Amino acid sequence: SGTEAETENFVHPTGSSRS
Repeated sequence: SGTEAETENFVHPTGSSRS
């Protein structure tokens, strides 16, 4: 969804429900 940063999904931001 969108995505702009380096990835915004690895371990911390990983998640679509809440995150």
